[PDB]
Amino acid sequence: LHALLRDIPAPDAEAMARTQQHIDGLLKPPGSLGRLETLAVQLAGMPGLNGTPQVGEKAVLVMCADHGVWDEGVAVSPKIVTAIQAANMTRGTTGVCVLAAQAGAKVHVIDVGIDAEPIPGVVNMRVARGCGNIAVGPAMSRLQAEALLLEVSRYTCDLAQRGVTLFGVGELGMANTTPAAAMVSVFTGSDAKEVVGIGANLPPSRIDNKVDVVRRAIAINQPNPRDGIDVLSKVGGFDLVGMTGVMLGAARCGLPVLLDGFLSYSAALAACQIAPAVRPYLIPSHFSAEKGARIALAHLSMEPYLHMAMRLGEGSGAALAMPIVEAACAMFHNMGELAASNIVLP
Amino acid sequence: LHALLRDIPAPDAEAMARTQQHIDGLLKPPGSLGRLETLAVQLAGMPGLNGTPQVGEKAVLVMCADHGVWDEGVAVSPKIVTAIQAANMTRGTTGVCVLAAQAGAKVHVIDVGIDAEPIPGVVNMRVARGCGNIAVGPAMSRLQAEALLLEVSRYTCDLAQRGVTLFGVGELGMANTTPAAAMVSVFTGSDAKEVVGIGANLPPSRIDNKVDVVRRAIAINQPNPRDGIDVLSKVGGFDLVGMTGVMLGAARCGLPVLLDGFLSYSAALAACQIAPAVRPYLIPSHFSAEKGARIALAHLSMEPYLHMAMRLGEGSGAALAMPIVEAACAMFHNMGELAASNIVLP
Ligand SMILES: Cc1ccc(O)cc1
Ligand SMILES: Cc1ccc(O)cc1
Repeated sequence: LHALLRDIPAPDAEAMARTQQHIDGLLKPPGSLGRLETLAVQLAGMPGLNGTPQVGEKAVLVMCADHGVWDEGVAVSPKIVTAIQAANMTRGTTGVCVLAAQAGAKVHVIDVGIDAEPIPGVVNMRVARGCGNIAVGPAMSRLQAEALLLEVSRYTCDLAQRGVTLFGVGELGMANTTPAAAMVSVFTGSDAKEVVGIGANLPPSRIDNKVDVVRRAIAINQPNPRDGIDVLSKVGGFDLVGMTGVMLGAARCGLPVLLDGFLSYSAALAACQIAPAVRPYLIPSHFSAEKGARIALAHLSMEPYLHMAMRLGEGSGAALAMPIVEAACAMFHNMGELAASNIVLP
Repeated sequence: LHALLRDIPAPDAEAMARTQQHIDGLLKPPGSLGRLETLAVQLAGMPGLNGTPQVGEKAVLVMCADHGVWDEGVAVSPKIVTAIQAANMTRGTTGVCVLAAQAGAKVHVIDVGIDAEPIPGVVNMRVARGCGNIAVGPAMSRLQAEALLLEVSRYTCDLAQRGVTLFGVGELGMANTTPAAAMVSVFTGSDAKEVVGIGANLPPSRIDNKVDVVRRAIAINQPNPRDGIDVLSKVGGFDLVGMTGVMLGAARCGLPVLLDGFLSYSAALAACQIAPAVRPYLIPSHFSAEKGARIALAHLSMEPYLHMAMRLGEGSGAALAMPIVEAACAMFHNMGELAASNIVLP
C-alpha cells in the first residue's frame, strides 16, 4: 500500500503541451471550445492513455454496503433496499444500469459489506455484514480499511488490463449520506448543519436528529483530518472506502475517474488527503443536489459540467458524463485545422 | 404566417400527467433524478412525440449568413470565414459536425445570406449577399424577414415528416454577436455595455467600439420591443431570422428544439415574443461564455444543463446536449419499478 501510493505517476507535461498546440490549430477560434479543450489536455496528460485523449472501454464500479448508523433513524429507506437494489444491478433495471448502457459502459457491482446473504452475480469483497454504527464507535478497524483499499485498488487496475480506459465510481448503501456528511465536515472543517442534507427524501423534521448523529460520530471518534485512512475507518463506511480504492487504483494505473455525487465527493476528499497525486486523475460529472455539495466541491476545487439537480447516486451522474469525455476526444481527433483552410487569425 | 402562428399546438397535459405518474414509480427515490425527470415530462407533453418521451432522428440546422455591420470593425474574423466554414460544414470537419456525428445527428447547412458565390452542397435559401449594416440602417425589410421565417419554418416541419423528432439550432456568420447583443438589449431592456461580449476573441480594446455600434443601431432604427419581427428585421440578421424560423417550425410541428449559445438565445427571445406558444418546445443546452448570456437566459427563464464555457457557436452546444435528451428517454423507458421489487417508501 505504501508501494501503491508511491508508484502513482505524475501527469505527462510533454504530452499535454503537444495536446494544447494541436487543439489550438483546430477549426475554431482559439479557446472557443472552453472546458472541452481543457478536459482534452487533461486526458492527454494521463499515462495510461498513451499521450492522447482517448477512450477505450468504460466501466462503472458500484460499491455496495450497509451501515450501522441506520439504526439511529437517519434514513427513511428500508435497510433491505441495499440488498434488493444490488440484485437489481445484476438485472440491468437500475438507474445507473440504464444510463451506463446508454453510454456503452459496463457496470461492476461490488459487495463490500451488504448486511444480507451473498447475492449471486455480485462481486464479493464483503468486509462484514454492514459497518459499525459510527454514532457510538468506529465504522471499522484501520486494518480493515487498508485491506479493502488494497483489494479494490488492485481490482480496478486489473480491469485496465482488459481494455478499460475510463472509470466511473458509484455507491449503494441505505443511510450513507450520514457518514458522507461526517467526512465532509471533518475534512473541510465545516459545521455539521452546513453539510447535512435530506439524503433520500428524509423528512424536514428528522434533519435535526441527523445533524446530532453526525456531531456525535465526530465527538466520539475524534478522527484525524490529516489522516484520510483514519477518517474513513472511523466515520466512513465500506462503500466509502471502496470508492476511495477505485480512485487510488485508477490513479496508480494512470487512468481517469469520473466522480458521481455527494458520496463520491467525500471519498474523493479522503483520496486526495491520502495521496494528493490522485487529484489530476479525477474528473467531476454533475453538481449534486445534496446540501453539502458546494462545500465539498470547493474543497476539491472542482466545477462539474452537468447541472441536473440529481441525487440518486449509484454512479448515475458518472455514466451521464461519459459522453462528454468521448466528445472531447472526438473533437481532438476529428476536427479539421485552420491552416488547411488557409484561415488566418490574429 | 398568421396561420402558422395560429396553429402551434398547446402541450398535452394528459400525456404529461401519465408521464409523471410513471416516473414516480420507477426504481428510485421520488424526484431523485431531478431535471432528467422534468425533461422527460416536458417531452411527453410535445404533440409530435406521440405522448411519450422519445427520440427518433436528430438534426442540427445551421443558418449561415454575412452581416454588413462587419465593416464597423466589430469582428477580428475575416469575413470570408463564413463562406469557408460553410463549405467545411459539407465536409464534416467542423466542430458541430464532429459533435453531431458523436450524437448520431445529421447537420443541415443552410445559406440564408452568405456574401459569396453559392456553395454546392449547401441548402440555398439566400436572401441577399449579406444583410444591411445595422449601424446605419435596417438589416432587411419586414417582408424579407417574414418570407424567410415562413420558408425556414416549413423546411423544418418537412424534416419532421422524414422521421426527425429532435432539432438542434445553430449559426455561422462573422460579426453576428453584434446584432445578437442589439436584440438582447432591446428585448430585455438591458444597456448595451451589459450584454456586449468578446465574440470570437475580440480584443479588449475594441469592445468600446462594439458597444457604440450597438447603441447606434438601436438609436437609428428604433426597433419596437413588442414586435419581434420588427426587431429581427431592424437590428437582427438573416441567420438570426432563420434560427427563429426553426423554432417556429418545430413548435408548429409540436416538436422539441435544443438551443445552442448566445446567438440562439437572441433568436429564442424573438420567437417567444412573436409567439409565446413556442416556449414549451425550447430546451436549453449549455451556458454560453458570452457576457450577455446570464441576462438573456433570465429573460427566457431558462437554466442550461451544461457548463462548458463554450462560445464556438455553429450549434455545437445543441449537439452536445442531445445525449442528455436521449438519457431522459432511456430512463423513462428502461428503468424497472419499485412495486416490482416490493419496495415501499413512505
Ligand atoms: C475562425 C472561425 C472558425 C469557426 C467558426 O465557427 C467561427 C470562426
Ligand atoms: C429506494 C431506493 C432506490 C434506489 C436507490 O439507489 C436508493 C434508494
